[PDB]
Amino acid sequence: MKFTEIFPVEDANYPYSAFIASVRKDVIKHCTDHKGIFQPVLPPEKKVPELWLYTELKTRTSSITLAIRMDNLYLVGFRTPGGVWWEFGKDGDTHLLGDNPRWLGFGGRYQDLIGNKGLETVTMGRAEMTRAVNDLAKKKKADTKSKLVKLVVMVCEGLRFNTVSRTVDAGFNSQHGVTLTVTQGKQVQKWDRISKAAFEWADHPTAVIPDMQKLGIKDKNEAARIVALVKNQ
Ligand SMILES: Nc1ncnc2[nH]cnc12
Repeated sequence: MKFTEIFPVEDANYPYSAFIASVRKDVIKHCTDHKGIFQPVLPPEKKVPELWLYTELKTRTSSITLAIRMDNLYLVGFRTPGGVWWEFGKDGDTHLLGDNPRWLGFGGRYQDLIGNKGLETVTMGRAEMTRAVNDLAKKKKADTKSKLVKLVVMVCEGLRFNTVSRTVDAGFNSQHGVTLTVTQGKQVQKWDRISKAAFEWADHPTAVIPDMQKLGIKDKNEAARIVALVKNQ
């Protein structure tokens, strides 16, 4: 239950880099040092998550609160200014949130938000993220998918990958915005697997793992500079 330092998205005086930095520091307070594994290993998964990361994003005009589960740096939902909670999911699923919330209608996976398509297409940046927040706070009750998917890569994958927090910070104030490279996306969509190989590599640092080979990742060394935070078991 750690509340994140507010991130003034519209205020160009705050870097994207600090936001991330600040958050990981918070997150890490809860990770464990595993042998042979470079990166801090996240809290172990539980059907009902224990530790949560409440990270609010505010603009000149509005703000929303992000509900992310630590165990796997996944965005479970958000909060509108008026105190309403939207959770990824359909009627019948089980809730994890947080004060009477209203199933968003769709899950929060890439296939769900933009199936068959690659992260290289989701455009991101301070602007895009400002557009996103304001737009998502003006929500009552599907172009709020394209809005969530930006925050998903910007915030969630930014927390998970150095490779993302670097390409995003570098192009955050770009007019044309910033997008990941084909390869990055693929890699980003394989967080789960890279992580598993981080464990595999702790045991056999030598083992060649075609899945990582197939992603442009040679060894545990290369993966270490890509992923910041790892997963499980
Ligand atoms: N909603 C989400 N939050 C964090 N990471 C994700 N990867 C795919 N969907 C995600």
